[PDB]
Amino acid sequence: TALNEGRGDFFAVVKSLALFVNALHRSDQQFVALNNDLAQFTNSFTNTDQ
Amino acid sequence: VIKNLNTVLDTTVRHQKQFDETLVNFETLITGLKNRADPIATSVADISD
Amino acid sequence: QVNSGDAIQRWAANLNTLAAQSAQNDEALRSGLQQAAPTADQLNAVFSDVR
Amino acid sequence: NQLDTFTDELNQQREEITRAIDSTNRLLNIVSQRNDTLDRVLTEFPPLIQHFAETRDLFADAVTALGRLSAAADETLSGSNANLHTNLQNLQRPLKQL
Amino acid sequence: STQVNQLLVNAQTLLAAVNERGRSVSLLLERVSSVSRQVEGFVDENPNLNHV
Amino acid sequence: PRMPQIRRDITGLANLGEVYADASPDLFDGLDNAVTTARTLNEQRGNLDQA
Repeated sequence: TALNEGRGDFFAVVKSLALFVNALHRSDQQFVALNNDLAQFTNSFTNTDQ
Repeated sequence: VIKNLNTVLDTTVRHQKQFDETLVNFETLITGLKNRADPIATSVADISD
Repeated sequence: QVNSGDAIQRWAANLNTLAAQSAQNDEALRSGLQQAAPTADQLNAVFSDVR
Repeated sequence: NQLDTFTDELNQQREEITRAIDSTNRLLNIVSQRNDTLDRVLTEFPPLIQHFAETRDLFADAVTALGRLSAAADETLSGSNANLHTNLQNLQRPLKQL
Repeated sequence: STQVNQLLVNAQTLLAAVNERGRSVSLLLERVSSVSRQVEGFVDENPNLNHV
Repeated sequence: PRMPQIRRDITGLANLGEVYADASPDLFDGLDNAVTTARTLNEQRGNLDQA
């Protein structure tokens, strides 16, 4: 009963996450490249303590 | 898990309009910078040199 | 996201370090912006004089 | 039959499920105890990002102009870094005598 | 979601282009601090420059 | 038919949760100090534009 009272909300979550994932799934290597580039960029300004 | 996710989610909902605006603004900023990334990087390198 | 976990940990630590350094020099940042507003105008005036 | 299949498959992943539960518990505990910082970020960053998106073209022009200055400045300074030093070191004696 | 995807991919492209010149980018802060110190020292140690 | 994918998703979710739990404290300290410097940048937007 608790799940059924939130059934509309849960399936709205499902239908929204479906679009989110279907739009963000093809770029997995792009995301790995982005994280590596971000680490490289933020390492450029932290080679010393100050 | 339920308690802390409730806390985080209500905090996000409280600023929901700003949270929706910032994604679009960030996308526009990043696209505008990417359209000229090569001059940007060249100029930063020249500044350092 | 999991494959880049070491990268995201590294840039998180680097962002923490950079943010801490910037926050500990807040007043210096404010004075830098305040004095940086007209000094470029002065330099432009000098150069345009000798252009 | 299909319910038997599905329930067996889930039981084969119950350890992964509990590990994910513990991991999500720890991560959400950390975020909940930093909720104040989360609220501060959500209050203060969207206006800044909106402003930056408004002035992205101006920032690009500023960086490109500084780069245009600094490229020529660097080429001129590197093309005469040591010739200037040698010229000064030579001319120091005639300056003293004059 | 489409905005998020384009944001992430363009951020990757921009960061890659920026850190291609990593040797200069990493030394940017050190060089700017060094030139600041050098200009300050040059002005400080020649107080008679205006008279000349 | 899509149960290996479900196993992959659960395993990846656990790994990503552990990665984020490890990397969160540095990110949140950096976000605190970035909030401080973001407040500073917000209070002087006209100075930055003039600069």
